[PDB]
Formats: sequence, C-alpha cells, structure tokens
Amino acid sequence: CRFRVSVALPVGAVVNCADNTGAKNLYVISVKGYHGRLNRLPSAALGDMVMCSVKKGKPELRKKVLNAVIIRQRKSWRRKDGTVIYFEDNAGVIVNPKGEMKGSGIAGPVAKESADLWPKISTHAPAIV
Amino acid sequence: HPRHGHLGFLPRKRSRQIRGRARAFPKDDATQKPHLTSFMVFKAGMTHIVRDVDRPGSKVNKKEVVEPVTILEAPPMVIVGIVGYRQTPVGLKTIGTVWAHHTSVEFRRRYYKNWKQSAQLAFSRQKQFANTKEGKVAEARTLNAFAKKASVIRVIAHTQLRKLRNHRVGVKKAHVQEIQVNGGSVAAKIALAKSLLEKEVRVDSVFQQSEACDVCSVTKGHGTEGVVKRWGVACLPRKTHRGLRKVACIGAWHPARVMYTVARAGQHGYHHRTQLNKKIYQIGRSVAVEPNQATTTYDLTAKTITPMGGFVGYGTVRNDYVMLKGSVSGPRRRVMTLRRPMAPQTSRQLKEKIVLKFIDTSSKIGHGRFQTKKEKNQWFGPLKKDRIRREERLR
Amino acid sequence: IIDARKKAAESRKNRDDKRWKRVLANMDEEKRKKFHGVRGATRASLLKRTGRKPDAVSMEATIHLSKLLKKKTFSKRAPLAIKRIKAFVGRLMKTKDNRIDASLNTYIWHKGVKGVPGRVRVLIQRKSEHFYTVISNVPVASFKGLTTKTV
Amino acid sequence: MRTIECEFSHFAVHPGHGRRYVPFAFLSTKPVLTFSRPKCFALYMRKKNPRFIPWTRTYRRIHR
RNA sequence: GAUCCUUCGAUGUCGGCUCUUCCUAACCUAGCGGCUAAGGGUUGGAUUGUU
RNA sequence: AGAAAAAUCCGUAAGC
RNA sequence: UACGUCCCUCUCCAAACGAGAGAACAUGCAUGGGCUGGCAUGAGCGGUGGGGCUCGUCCCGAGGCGCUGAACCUUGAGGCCUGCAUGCUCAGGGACAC
RNA sequence: GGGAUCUCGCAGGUAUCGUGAGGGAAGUAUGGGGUAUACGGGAACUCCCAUGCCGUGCCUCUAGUUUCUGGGGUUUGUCGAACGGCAAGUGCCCCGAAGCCAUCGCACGGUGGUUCUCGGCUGAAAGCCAGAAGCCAAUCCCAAGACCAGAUGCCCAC
RNA sequence: GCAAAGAUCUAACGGAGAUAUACUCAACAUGCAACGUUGGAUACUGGAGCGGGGAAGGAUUUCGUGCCAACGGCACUCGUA
Ligand SMILES: [K+]
Ligand SMILES: [Mg+2]
Ligand SMILES: [Mg+2]
Ligand SMILES: [Mg+2]
Ligand SMILES: [Mg+2]
Ligand SMILES: [Mg+2]
Ligand SMILES: [Mg+2]
Ligand SMILES: [Mg+2]
Ligand SMILES: [Mg+2]
Ligand SMILES: [Mg+2]
Ligand code: NA
Ligand code: NA
Ligand code: NA
Ligand code: NA
Ligand code: NA
Repeated sequence: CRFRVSVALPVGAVVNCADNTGAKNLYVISVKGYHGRLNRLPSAALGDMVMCSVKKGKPELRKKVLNAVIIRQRKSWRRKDGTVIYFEDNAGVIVNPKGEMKGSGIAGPVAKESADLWPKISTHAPAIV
Repeated sequence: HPRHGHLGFLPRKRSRQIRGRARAFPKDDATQKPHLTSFMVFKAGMTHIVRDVDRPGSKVNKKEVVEPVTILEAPPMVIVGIVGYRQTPVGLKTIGTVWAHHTSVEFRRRYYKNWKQSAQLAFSRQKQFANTKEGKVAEARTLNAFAKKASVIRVIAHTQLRKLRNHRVGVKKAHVQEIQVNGGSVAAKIALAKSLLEKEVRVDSVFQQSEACDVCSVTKGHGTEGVVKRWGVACLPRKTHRGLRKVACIGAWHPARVMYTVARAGQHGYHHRTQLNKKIYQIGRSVAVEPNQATTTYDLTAKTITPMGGFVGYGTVRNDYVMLKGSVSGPRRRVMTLRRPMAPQTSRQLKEKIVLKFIDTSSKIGHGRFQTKKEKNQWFGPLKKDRIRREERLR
Repeated sequence: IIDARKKAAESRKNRDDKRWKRVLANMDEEKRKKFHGVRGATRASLLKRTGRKPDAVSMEATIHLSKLLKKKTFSKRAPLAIKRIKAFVGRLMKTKDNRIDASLNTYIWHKGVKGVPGRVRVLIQRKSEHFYTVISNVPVASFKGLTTKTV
Repeated sequence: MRTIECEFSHFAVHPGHGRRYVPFAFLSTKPVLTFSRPKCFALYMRKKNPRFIPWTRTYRRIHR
C-alpha cells in the first residue's frame, strides 16, 4: 500500500474536520488494521481509516460512530528520499466504509501519502503537498 | 505477551578478544579456483549517499533514495605462514606450520609486552636454522605432509600498522589471524599459499564492488546495566516503595530457586556478533594514487572521502577503504573482519548493481552546510584575519 | 649496549637514503615511498642532549585550566585548581615540595569558588636548600601567542 | 538530487539535511518551505525580518 | 460437600500490576479426509474493589 | 608406566 | 643465571573495584598556530536622535550608525592537521623469576 | 644444599595461533500485484512488492537532553563609577557542540536430514517411494573440571 | 555504617609530630596523613541572628599557668576534660 509513516494520533485524540459536512471535531475511537499488543494504544498516521465521532458540530451527525481518513499531521515523518516534512495541524475527512467522501470540498492541502491510497479524495484536494 | 530478549545470545558476558574472529568459513567448493575468504579493516565513521533505485514493480523504482553508509579503512595485509589440518574422529588437528624467511618488526612485536626494553630475540634461531641445510629438508617434509594428509589449508596474515598512519589507534603490534583458502584441490591450495608468502594482498583482490559480505566484530561496551536497559522490561508505577526500575516477581514458590530465563542486572555491551549480508557500495583507492575519491559521474566536484574537519575522534583516511551500506557493531578505531557470505545470494536486492550519484562530505561537527572549503570561502569573503595577514606580508 | 643499540644497526639502516637517491635520480616520478624517501623518531634527531640542567631554573608557562575543570562540582572548583596546578608543576620540575604564592592564590580565588579563570600564566622558580619551587602569577592582557620560555 | 535555499537565511540545503514545513494558510506558488536548522525556524515563527539579522544573505546583500 | 491427619511459644488473607515457566480435551496459523499437530500468537476501552 | 603418534636421507609396511 | 612477567609512571576502543586494550625517549606530553564548528557584532573612540540647558556655537540625553561576520569559546570522560611550530625528557626505579 | 632436630632441592617459565566434547538457541503474521482466466458470479501454485510484532545492533540525517554554567540577554543586591564581575545551594530567558539516546531516526535477521496423519509401488505381512507439523544437525552465542601426546616463538634444565 | 544545617584556600612561625634510606644515585618513581597561632584571600549568619542582657534549672562550667593517660563516637600541640 505505502511506506511507513510515524504514528501520530493515539486513541482519544481530537482532530479538525476539513470537509464541509457541518462537523468541527473528530474523536479517534480506533484504527482499522491494528493488530493488538499488550498495553499499547492504537495510533493513526496519514492515509489511515479511523472510527471517529463528532464532538462539536451539527446535531444531526453527533452521537454516533462514523468513518474518517487522516490527511494532515503535526508529527514529522521521513520520506524515502530523506526529506523530513510536517504540517501545522491535524486534520481528517469523513468518508464511507468504502472510501467515498461525504461532503464536496476540502479546506487545506492534503498529503500525497494519503492521496495515493484514496483516489476519490485526491479529486477534491485543493493541493497535494 | 512474548518474553523479553533472546535466549540464544546468553551468557551476556564480556568477549574474550577485542578483534572479530570468524567462527566458521563458507563451504569449500573444489570446482572453483583457489582464493582467500577474509580481510581485516578499521572503522572510521558514517555518512550518507544518494542513489537511483532499479527495482521493478516498486513505488520507489526509478527514483532517488538517501542511504546511510559506514566507511572502513583497509591497508594491505602481509602473509607470513601456512597451516594445514587433518580430520580425526575427534576434530580437526593441525599438522604444522611453515614460516616465511623474513618477518617484520610489527609482526614480532605481538610476542612482547615491552618490546623496546627487551632483547628482541624472537624467531632468531628459526631464521638461522631455516637458512641452514637441514631447514630446507624440514620445510619440504612439512609441505609433503600437507599434500598427503590434509583437508584444510589456511594462511597466517597480519596488518601493517605503520601503513595506517593513525594517531588515535594506539597499538603498534600487528593483529594476526588465519584466513582459509577455498577452491581447488589441496595441491592447488598449497601452490597458491606458497606463491603468496611474504607478499602483500589488497582488499580488492578479495572483494568486488557490488557483492555482499558478513562482518565479525565486538559491540560497544556499557558496563553494568539494570534490567530495564539490559533486557527491556517495563518500569513500575510512580507510587512504588523501594524503586521502579526492577522486575517485580522473579519466580514462583515452586521450583524453589531462580531460573536461568529471568532478567537480572550485569554486563551490557562488548559481545561478539556476525551481522549477515552487508552490501558493499564502493571500493576506494588511496588518496595518494587517486585524490578524487568522492567524485561521481553526476557530481563533478573534486573531493576526497574525509569530511570537513575530519572524522570525529578518528582523523583522516589515508589508505584504501570500503563503503558498506548501513551500520556495523563497534565504535570507531576498532578492528573488524570481513568474510565472504554464507547465506544464499539469489535475491533481487542482493543481485542489484549499485551506481552512486552523491556522497556527503560536509562537517560532522555541528550542522554542516558546506561540501568543500572552496564553497565555504565562496560564501564568506576575505575576513579581518585575512586582511591583516596580507598587510603584514606586504610590510 | 646502548651504543650498540643507537647508531650501529640504526645508523647502518640509514643507508636507504643512498638507495633512494639512486632510485629517484633514475628519472622516476610519483613513486610511493614509505621507509626513508626519513630517519624517523624525531626524538632521536632533534634532541640535542645539552645536559643535566642546573639546580636553579626559571620558566614561564601557561596552563589551560578549563580543560582540567569540566563538569566538576561548583563547590570544589577552586581547591581542585590549586591541586591541579601543584601536580602540573611537580611533574614538570620533578619536585614534591611546591609552594603557592599569595598572588597566585588571589588570582585563582578572585572570582569565588566557581568562577576560576580558564587560563593562567605562571612563573616557576626552582630552588635548593632538598629541592622546592615557588609559583607566582604573571598578569597578562591576553594569552594569544605565548609559549613556554626560560628566564 | 537538488539543492534548495533556506526560507529564512538562504543557506544551501544539500540532500539529506534540513526540515520542511507546510503552513495552513499556504501559498499556491510555494506550498512547502525549507529550513536548514532549528534557529531559522525559531526566528521565522517569531516573525522577524531577515534584513535585520546580520548573518543572513539578504542582510549581506543589502549592506555589503 | 464430608472428614479432622499436620500447623494455635503464629506458614501474613481477595483482586490488580509486574515476570518467568509448563499442560491440552486446538480459538487462529499449518497439513490431510472429521483426523494430525502444543511450534508461534491470543488485543484496548465505559460501569463495578472485584474474579 | 596405556599417545585417535612414529616404526645418507628423500621419495617408496614393494621392488628403492 | 637467563628469557621474561608484574608494580610505580603515561593513554582510553575498557571499566563499581579487580580485569581489559595499549605505549614504554614515543608528535609521548605541554603550550601556540591553522582548520572545523558555536553565539551574533566586544572594550574604546567618533561625527543620527524624542526633547532640554546655557552663551551661530557649547553641553545633558535612552536609542542608532562606523571601525566590526567583531569579541569570546573550540577536547577536556579524552574534535582534526607535523606524509603545522616550538618546549620538556639526559643510565627509568622496584619486586619476582631465583 | 640448606633448613628443622627428618624434609625437599634437583624443572619448568613466558607469549601467540587454533580444536570443539558438552550446554544454549528464533523468527513469526497480515495485505496487495500478477496468474486473470478455469468452473459455470468466481479460483490455485511458481514469482514480485510492502507492512505488524519480535530479535541483534548503530548515530549519517531528524527529534529529546546541557554543569562545554559555551556565546548572548535580562531582575534585585553588591565592590565609589565605567570595565570585570560576583551573591540568589545552576537567579531567570534564547540559541547551543561533543557524548548518550527514540518503532520519534536508520541497518540486518540462512540450510539440510528423519518421522507421523496420509497417498502410493511391488507383494503375500513384508521390501521400496513421496511426505504440513514436529524432532535432529548445521549457521549463531559460551566453551579443556572435556584436564587438548593440537601447532608454534624465546629461555632454562637434561 | 559515621551523608540535614552550602566551604574553605595560602604563606610564615610553633611543635617530637620530619625534608626520618642499606647504598648507587641530584631531584620524582622509598616517611604518609593530620594539629595550633598570626597575616592575606574567599564565603556564611543576615536585627523573629551560631548578636548583647535576664527568670526557671544548673552550681565553679568563670580566669591564668601547665598538661595531653582516659573522655571530646575522625583528629589535636586544643578543650565546658
Ligand atoms: K549442540
Ligand atoms: Mg465440612
Ligand atoms: Mg568508553
Ligand atoms: Mg563500609
Ligand atoms: Mg560518610
Ligand atoms: Mg544515614
Ligand atoms: Mg547571605
Ligand atoms: Mg523573616
Ligand atoms: Mg575520638
Ligand atoms: Mg587553657
Ligand atoms: Na493494560
Ligand atoms: Na509506600
Ligand atoms: Na557575600
Ligand atoms: Na552567579
Ligand atoms: Na553537610
């Protein structure tokens, strides 16, 4: 799928929502594809699908479990060509279980590591960086 | 949970030697031609390179990557003896050894604890007797014994420490080791060994540019260490009487003793390891013969392999060197052994051919932003010291 | 015995310069030369061996103190400096009786117990009565360009 | 590879050195900024002007 | 449950945390046509002192 | 008192 | 008796103490110079400054400008250069072997 | 030849390179590509590419750490002032080498025999094939109280 | 084990408390460690003080000259001994 990205967002983190669905927060509940290990919290990185919940936003999508994709992170990661890069904030986008993106626009830039895995997001991305 | 650590690397005790020693040699194939299987080098330091990857069906294929490397300095080696072994129902037993006619002061220094304040009598009777007529008879008898009742041939080689003009490596007595001869029949092995007696061999006659190798070396020492850093167990909660950095339960009531599988405190570091499959990226010649060592086809800058300000704690690299991908066990200045690989070498990665595009030679002190002294001068200009020196020279 | 060690075998092996003169003068260039291309052991050549030095000598030296005191305890920095200076001068003069002058004590202690300066210039005077030394302070504006001298 | 100039000091950044940064209010022309050492990033975040810092290329160009 | 053999000039009591080892009547992984196989694995949280 | 030794030279438990 | 080994002395790839790797007139140690890096423009002096004080001048004044990528630091639990310069060593001492 | 009122003393010492009995022992899991159609919606092996955990290291880069109190800045007191500093158990703030260190960075993690469940071939049970596991050996770590008559340098003794 | 209450350094006098050798030998590698007084340096207490006077309690601990066996949990040439 992709190379390695340093894990950034353990369970319990709150990240911004970059879509235009009315949500303002996302609360990380778990990470898809995590195999367990004793005492270790599951953590997410770019291009991951997470189970989330809205903590502040429109009341019609609030007290339930949803899916989201991470597109930005403050923790820096190293690319194969030896460049270290990081963003200014953590962000996410609400999607389908199959990857189709609820909403029709994205606010800031998105990372190539997450635009490669999800082709529907890269269509609405305003810049791939 | 799985257990902490590997029980196949016990006892975690200090090594018996400081040099790396090959416990086994690659299997002998009589179809090939006779050759040597080992070499001793000295660790200098680390840097990184840039390289374009040829790996079909990869997300990095046809793209550039940055890979760290380690530099090991390899002056030539001198052969001084031949040994043979015979197989017995209880193991290999050595038959005898055939010494060269002349040895060097640095080889004979290895037999003394205080060479300068001594009579320096080593190998004198041997030299006289070898010159005499019965000495030739004895040598011929030993060589015939090899040719008739041997299965393994090894040569005795040593390092030339006066060729390696290093100020931080303090030792003046040579390091001695046995290198096996592989390939061919026993007669052919003996012929090659006799041809290489009192002669110097180079690392490029043993290894080629894009092959792989194994490394035998001794790890960096750390002294007595506790269980948290020695074995990797978990710390205990802040609210703990008598300390947090311990193992809580060291056994059950029965058996009524401590088992060998439980973590205790003691020596960490200074162990021997063999480190399979280190791909070699470049074999460089001496800076006397070729002064443009770190120059490539893509980068035409004239530079050597030593960084600005020198390798930290080691100095300048003055002889031939080997560039290995990754890391090796041990600190700088330690002697190491390079061995021909034992594992199969049929992987695409192990068969790829390497072409370097860039080699970093910036300073390892602080953050380096200049590749060369000419570049540093170009950035700055004439400084106040330069102006006053020119003025003083004028007047 | 020493005369059999020095010269003799060593001076005979210094015939390699005649061998190197013939080889180099044969129109050879860029030849890898190691042995005597020379004599080696600059301690052997340079040392003139002027002689067993007098009983009364005077020297002027700089001591780099900040390399002897590094990450030492702040409460012990200055007593440690006194001990280090004593040992330095003792190893230089082969004496066991080294006396610190009032000027040197004041200079070492004049910024308190942790503010010991980073360099000091001293004057050493060896005397016989049994041998001992007296060490005093030489005030200087700067330490650049100053090497060990005899006075 | 390629050599890039530091965003603050215009130092040269060679392959394998430095850190890169993407701000939220990003420029379309320059979405990613390169810094050569943490000192430069500290000054940039403090919002200092490079022409008043005597060891930067812009200051040297203005004065010298 | 029954019993009352040892211990009443005393063998520190539930749960959790930490750490090692062993078993099989096999949850996963591995082979067969239900059988073989104990080699390597077997998670993180809300309420409750809990199991 | 027990050898995973041996039984002009060198080379053949041979012609040597 | 001899070969030699150990202690004292020096170095740090080793190190709780033992043990280890080394050297034993050796660029070995010391100081200085050059390099490589760190901080960010020294002391002192001098003709732009919101204002103010006295006879076009003469003074009080935070800050600024110039000399000035200056000044200082850089191996030390131990960065580089003598395949850069000087200074110190002047029969090493003791115990075993015996 | 000395000791004590018989006794040994009459022989090894030092320094290298090796052997290897015996003991320890380790790698494991998920996904994709291709096949990529066969069968009548939906396969499989060879082979390629990543990742999780575990293990053994390393310090080029990035991150953490500063009693190099390194350079600068700043508060109260204090030496008549400037300079130099000093006290506030490291006054406090910014940047900071070397060293240590992080699944917060980077590198590496091999081969053969034997048997069982079972499938066979001859053949009246027996003889012979293939054969997931597992087991044994090797690679890897310690290694002569495993008392090596293994090899070798120098001195002494006979 | 003798780790709260930050900390001492230097010279000259004093003292048996030393510069204490079989010799060779300039000296170091064969007499170590520790004490009092005076001068100088560096710190601490910091006026709710390791400042200057009293009650209760103690009863010669006060002062000078000596001494250093025991006691002052290390030491003393010094002591409320
Ligand atoms: K075994
Ligand atoms: Mg009952
Ligand atoms: Mg060390
Ligand atoms: Mg004790
Ligand atoms: Mg104590
Ligand atoms: Mg206590
Ligand atoms: Mg005070
Ligand atoms: Mg108060
Ligand atoms: Mg007492
Ligand atoms: Mg009195
Ligand atoms: Na837990
Ligand atoms: Na407690
Ligand atoms: Na004070
Ligand atoms: Na201070
Ligand atoms: Na105290």
